[PDB]
Amino acid sequence: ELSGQPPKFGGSTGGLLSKANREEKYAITWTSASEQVFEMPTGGAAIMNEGENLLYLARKEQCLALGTQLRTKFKPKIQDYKIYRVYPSGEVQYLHPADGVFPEKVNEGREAQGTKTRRIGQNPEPVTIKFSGKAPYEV
Amino acid sequence: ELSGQPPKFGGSTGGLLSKANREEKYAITWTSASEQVFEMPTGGAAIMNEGENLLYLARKEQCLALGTQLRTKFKPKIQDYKIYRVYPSGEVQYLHPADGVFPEKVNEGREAQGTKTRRIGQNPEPVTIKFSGKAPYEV
Amino acid sequence: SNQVVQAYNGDPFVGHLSTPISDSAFTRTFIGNLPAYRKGLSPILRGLEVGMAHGYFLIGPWTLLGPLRDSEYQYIGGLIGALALILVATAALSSYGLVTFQGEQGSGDTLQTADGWSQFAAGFFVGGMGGAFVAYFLLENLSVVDGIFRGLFN
Amino acid sequence: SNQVVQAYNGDPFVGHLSTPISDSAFTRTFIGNLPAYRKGLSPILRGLEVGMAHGYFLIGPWTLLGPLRDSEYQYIGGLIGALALILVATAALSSYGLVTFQGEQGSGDTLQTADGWSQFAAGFFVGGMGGAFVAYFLLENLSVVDGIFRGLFN
Amino acid sequence: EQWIKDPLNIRPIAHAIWDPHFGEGAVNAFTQAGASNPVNIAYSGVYHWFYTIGMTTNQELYSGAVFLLVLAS
Amino acid sequence: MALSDTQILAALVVALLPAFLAFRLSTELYK
Amino acid sequence: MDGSYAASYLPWILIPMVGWLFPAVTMGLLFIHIESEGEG
Amino acid sequence: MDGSYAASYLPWILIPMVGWLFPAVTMGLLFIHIESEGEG
Amino acid sequence: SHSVKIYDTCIGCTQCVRACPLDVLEMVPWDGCKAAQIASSPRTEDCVGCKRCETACPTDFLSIRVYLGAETTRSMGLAY
Ligand code: CLA
Ligand code: CLA
Ligand code: CLA
Ligand code: CLA
Ligand code: CLA
Ligand code: CLA
Ligand code: CLA
Ligand code: CLA
Ligand code: CLA
Ligand SMILES: CC1=C(/C=C/C(C)=C/C=C/C(C)=C/C=C/C=C(C)/C=C/C=C(C)/C=C/C2=C(C)CCCC2(C)C)C(C)(C)CCC1
Ligand code: SF4
Ligand SMILES: [Ca+2]
Ligand SMILES: [Ca+2]
Repeated sequence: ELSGQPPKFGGSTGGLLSKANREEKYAITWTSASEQVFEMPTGGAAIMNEGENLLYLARKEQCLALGTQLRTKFKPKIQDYKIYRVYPSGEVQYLHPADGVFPEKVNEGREAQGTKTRRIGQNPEPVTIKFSGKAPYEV
Repeated sequence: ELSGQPPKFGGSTGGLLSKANREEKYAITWTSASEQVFEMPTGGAAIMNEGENLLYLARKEQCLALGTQLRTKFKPKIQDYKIYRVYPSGEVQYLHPADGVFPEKVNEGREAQGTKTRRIGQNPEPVTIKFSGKAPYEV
Repeated sequence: SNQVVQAYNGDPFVGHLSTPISDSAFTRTFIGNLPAYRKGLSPILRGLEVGMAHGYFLIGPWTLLGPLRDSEYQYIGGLIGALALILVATAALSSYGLVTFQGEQGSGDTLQTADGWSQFAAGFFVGGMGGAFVAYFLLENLSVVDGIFRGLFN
Repeated sequence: SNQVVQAYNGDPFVGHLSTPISDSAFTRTFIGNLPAYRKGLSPILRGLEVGMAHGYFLIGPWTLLGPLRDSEYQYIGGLIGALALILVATAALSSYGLVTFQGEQGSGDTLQTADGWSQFAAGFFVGGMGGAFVAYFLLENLSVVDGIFRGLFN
Repeated sequence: EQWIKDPLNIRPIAHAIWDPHFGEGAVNAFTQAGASNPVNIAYSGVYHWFYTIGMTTNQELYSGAVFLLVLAS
Repeated sequence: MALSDTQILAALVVALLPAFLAFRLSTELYK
Repeated sequence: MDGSYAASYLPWILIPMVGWLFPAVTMGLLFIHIESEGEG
Repeated sequence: MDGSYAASYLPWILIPMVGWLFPAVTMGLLFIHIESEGEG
Repeated sequence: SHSVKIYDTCIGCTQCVRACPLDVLEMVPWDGCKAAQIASSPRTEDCVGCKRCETACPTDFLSIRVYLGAETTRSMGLAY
């Protein structure tokens, strides 16, 4: 299961809506050396506990903005946060960083997806692929 | 289970109400040497069978008044009646006489409950036990 | 034998008697086919039939004996009294249902649940004010009903 | 402590706040005992109570401000406007219920099923036109209601 | 104020009656002490107490009633 | 002179305030 | 019944409100409360 | 229709009772009875 | 339920137990009196509060005392 103490927060109107219990929510866990104040991505300030911290947010982008704040706005840089997607059935899917290494650094075992062996200007004409249901960049 | 023939009775309005099938009823069983007429505690006369007799009543006091009549108003004194409490779940709890001996006679193995090691006049003052929730006789 | 007074449902120790008033065949087939006891009825239909009968008859006492009986608005006053009494009765029925079926719901009578008693109270409301207005509409155009029954228009 | 503003149901990350407007004891005991939320209610009773209140108050705006307000048929025009608005509202309620509960039916609220919402819409219809007609019948014989409240007939 | 003008032959008035049970006879009988509506005649000494303390107008009584409302608040 | 209709309605609007305060006090005394 | 005093429609509306609506509402709420099998 | 005889309101009430209420009630009870799948 | 207490002036005459119509009291062995028995009340949940046992008690300022307390269906003697 997901472990960590929730950061102490007074509550806000910017948090979870019915999409969290209906479709999906997201979780971010991080270890903290001390007790200091961070900015909620839903507006306001929260206090993160010493040790493990588990925060529930509405979008993946909110978790990643929090992770960017953790890496960039703290003098001991918190570089070990994990972002998960949580489904209402209870299944937790690990998202970020997917291979244990931040994606700006290369890692072996990463497969090239979305890569094109042609240049941007050598995509074929749309008139060559009419009534096929596929765009010039998908062929 | 509870065994015995029901005493033959024409029926009366004084018998069981919805408390019998809702909360509890009571049963009295007794062995009879002959067929003779007794007085119902709910008004009227019934005839008790030869052998085992099982009667259902509303209150424990009605069963015990019947048992007092059985011990005192018959020339062969019926001294072997058992009074039970019957729950609508079906569980039958034996009540009287609890240890097999009538309570006016002493029996070993009976524990003294409700007994006070002080006299009636040496109960403490109520003012000594204010805001405690307990009466002078409960301490 | 010839004795018409027996034990109620064969148990002489239940406090009731099988009498020609309480347990005759007419009594069972009449009471058990009243809307409150009729088998297979949805509780809204039970309440509807009960309300129609009750609201229809409750028009009468204030219509003939109320304080407006000697005015030109006699049927009006009878109707307003019947409607207000049906409103109080419906409020009492719904409050009884809210109080009585707080806890667990039985698997027996659908009427004796919170859901069923609320359905019954809704039916009782609709029937009560319907019966009150249909009896008022008969009484306010009583001249037309009289002419219909005497063939005066035809 | 003394802070009356708390997290909503003890979760500070759900986007709501426990406020004296949102989560006071009066708020819970009032909103949760409104017919739409009252525990144990059949959905037809919920719809009936909601419709009675709504149809009763919807008489007023066209009665006092509509285009027939300066004619001899002012209460008539108010009633026809209220009845037509209740008809449109019932059609909207039933179409919402048909759209929303197409698929699987939940095991929670009986109201939030196709069956329950159809029951609620039926109750809303019956209550809306009942409340509209009872407010019209009070307004059209307002002289009688005034004489009743002043004891003029008695 | 009518009792202020003649506090020896005018009956003080406690409050007005609004009872829909009244008939015409009781309406005429309780239309007393110069009123145009059915009223009760006060017997608590209330008019004499507010005359002895210098109050002479209904507006002062209304202002004091609003004052006791906010004091109770 | 007699009071006005607006005076009476303003007094009732004022009386709404001790009504709410009495509700608050009775609710607080209940617990 | 009538009144020469200001806002004479107010007894007309408030005598049934204090005589019927307020006590029926109060006894209904109190009857629901005193039979509540909530916790004890 | 009218009558000079005593209690002329009685045909007024009883002709619809014997023509409508009694036969509708009788055929309703008989229709419920003759389709009763009780025992046989 | 009502409370039935037995104090140490009990002389074991068993009259309170015989007088009790709801089988509240028994007699247990004892040593404080010549009869060597003291009354006991194990079944006070069946006590109705009739105080027949108090009426039967011969010790001056009775050795058995019934105190009416919490009221139940059994204690109010209800057949319904
Ligand atoms: C305080 C006691 C009291 C008083 C004063 C009244 C007073 C009244 N009752 Mg009433 N009633 C009472 C107690 C009382 N009731 C009780 C305890 C019951 C039993 C629950 C009833 C049941 C009852 C019924 C069932 C009816 C009355 C009716 C009446 C009115 C008849 C007088 C009149 O104008 O004739 C006017 C008479 C008529 C308009 C009758 C016309 C014929 C009707 C429609 C029946 C025809 C039968 C026919 C088959 C229907 C066809 C439909 C379908 C089945 C085919 C009058 C206002 C009648 C009424 O209110 O009519 C609106 C009526 O039908 N009473
Ligand atoms: C502002 C909220 C509100 C409004 C407009 C209504 C309106 C209505 N309710 Mg209602 N009710 C409410 C809140 C409300 N209720 C709450 C919170 C409860 C839970 C206790 C109830 C419980 C309740 C019951 C049990 C019943 C109604 C019924 C009714 C209708 C009859 C008219 C009436 O009661 O007088 C107009 C009402 C008001 C001006 C204010 C009412 C607000 C208080 C809280 C209601 C108190 C409950 C009380 C027992 C019901 C009143 C009975 C009535 C004779 C006075 C009417 C549409 C009856 C009905 O026909 O429903 C289908 C009925 O059987 N209500
Ligand atoms: C555009 C805004 C607007 C307008 C113009 C109106 C206009 C009107 N409203 Mg209305 N109203 C509005 C918005 C509006 N409303 C809103 C937003 C609400 C809240 C949801 C209400 C709620 C409301 C209620 C609850 C009532 C009105 C009433 C009225 C009418 C009063 C004028 C009149 O002739 O007195 C005539 C006055 C009466 C006939 C009142 C007589 C006394 C009644 C019956 C209450 C008595 C209480 C008593 C306890 C009931 C006994 C039954 C039982 C509980 C024992 C008038 C047509 C009244 C009405 O339509 O009466 C039919 C009425 O009772 N309004
Ligand atoms: C010939 C068929 C027929 C007839 C006579 C009716 C008649 C009626 N419908 Mg209806 N309906 C129909 C088919 C029909 N419907 C179909 C096929 C649907 C499925 C889409 C619906 C869905 C529907 C809803 C969701 C509701 C009604 C309602 C009503 C009643 C209000 C009056 C009305 O709608 O205007 C008279 C109607 C006609 C002259 C023709 C209607 C035929 C079309 C197909 C209906 C279109 C659906 C539309 C959303 C509902 C109309 C709303 C209205 C304001 C115009 C009325 C008895 C309302 C009601 O009170 O029900 C209890 C309501 O809530 N209807
Ligand atoms: C059928 C008998 C009857 C009835 C019902 C009434 C009814 C009424 N009369 Mg009345 N009257 C009658 C016969 C009757 N009269 C007769 C025969 C006479 C002689 C001619 C009079 C002479 C008379 C006068 C002179 C006056 C009235 C007034 C009144 C009204 C008082 C209403 C009020 O202030 O609030 C409702 C009632 C009370 C607040 C009284 C409270 C008493 C109860 C027992 C308190 C209960 C509290 C308790 C804790 C319960 C819980 C609370 C509850 C909400 C749950 C009311 C409409 C007065 C009026 O017009 O009002 C302005 C007035 O001044 N009447
Ligand atoms: C506690 C003092 C008190 C008493 C005994 C009365 C008594 C009366 N008032 Mg009244 N009133 C009072 C205070 C009081 N008033 C105040 C302070 C105001 C606001 C300025 C009003 C405004 C008022 C109006 C507008 C009307 C009455 C009317 C009436 C009569 C009928 C009842 C009614 O409809 O009340 C209605 C009362 C209100 C809507 C206002 C609420 C009253 C106060 C604020 C609540 C007091 C609660 C109490 C102290 C709590 C303890 C009660 C106790 C049982 C535990 C009756 C003689 C009616 C009348 O004149 O009939 C002829 C009427 O139309 N009163
Ligand atoms: C103190 C308050 C009070 C008041 C103001 C009244 C007032 C009245 N009583 Mg009454 N009464 C009372 C207490 C009271 N009573 C008590 C305490 C008792 C004895 C214990 C009685 C016993 C009594 C009897 C025995 C009778 C009356 C009757 C009457 C009415 C005579 C006129 C009439 O026909 O009304 C007709 C009007 C109504 C009955 C109520 C009208 C209410 C509205 C207009 C209808 C509903 C409107 C709507 C659906 C709800 C609005 C919702 C929202 C806006 C609130 C009159 C309105 C007579 C009666 O009821 O005649 C029918 C009658 O026979 N009284
Ligand atoms: C069997 C003989 C018989 C016949 C053929 C009729 C025929 C008629 N009666 Mg009549 N009547 C009879 C006996 C009979 N009556 C008796 C014994 C009494 C009591 C003294 C009455 C009292 C009576 C009244 C008060 C009225 C009529 C009226 C009428 C006419 C319309 C029907 C109606 O409303 O009945 C209503 C009849 C009753 C309410 C009384 C019940 C009739 C008897 C007791 C039942 C007989 C049942 C039968 C023998 C069983 C076998 C039937 C067969 C099909 C198997 C009709 C001409 C009405 C009239 O005059 O219209 C102009 C009318 O108002 N009758
Ligand atoms: C022998 C009994 C009998 C009687 C008394 C009547 C009487 C009548 N028939 Mg008729 N008819 C009969 C047998 C009878 N028919 C048979 C055997 C046939 C052919 C097989 C016909 C075929 C026939 C046709 C084709 C027509 C009539 C019509 C009429 C009515 C003409 C006036 C009118 O408009 O009524 C209006 C009144 C009613 C239809 C019934 C009124 C009943 C009350 C007032 C309404 C309900 C009240 C309430 C909700 C229920 C009360 C409950 C409780 C008290 C019982 C008249 C009342 C005409 C008609 O129905 O016009 C509308 C018509 O077109 N008749
Ligand atoms: C101020 C206030 C409030 C509000 C309230 C309200 C808003 C009210 C309203 C009221 C209303 C809104 C009322 C209503 C009522 C209604 C009714 C009462 C109805 C009735 C109906 C009827 C009666 C019907 C019937 C019928 C039918 C069904 C059919 C046949 C015929 C008839 C039509 C009769 C609150 C509490 C929140 C808070 C505090 C303050
Ligand atoms: S009070 Fe009555 S029931 Fe209780 S112990 Fe004494 S005699 Fe028995
Ligand atoms: Ca116009
Ligand atoms: Ca009159």
